[PDB]
Amino acid sequence: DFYNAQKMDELTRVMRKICDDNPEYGEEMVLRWAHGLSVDPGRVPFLLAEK
Amino acid sequence: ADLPQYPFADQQAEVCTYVVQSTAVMPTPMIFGPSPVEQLAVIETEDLFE
Repeated sequence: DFYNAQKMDELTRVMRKICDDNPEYGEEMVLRWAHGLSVDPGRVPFLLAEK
Repeated sequence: ADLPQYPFADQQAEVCTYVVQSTAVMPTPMIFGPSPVEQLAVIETEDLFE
């Protein structure tokens, strides 16, 4: 311990940075990310312009 | 204690209308400790760490 910790703590922050940096996939992309999988890309909307 | 405003219609009215704008930068020795993080439902639910 203190090695699993100091790794789970660091690894947890990486998970947190994916849900917010990649929205509209929260609690689902991180699960696939851990197992080494991906999501279907074409279903998601995306923004074109912002003025 | 009572200076009348002769040129103004109302002597007791507050003639002026002031708008203030102050910006201050103040180096301080306060700690300004860390910013916590939210909790992910996937962890502690699907047991990713087991």
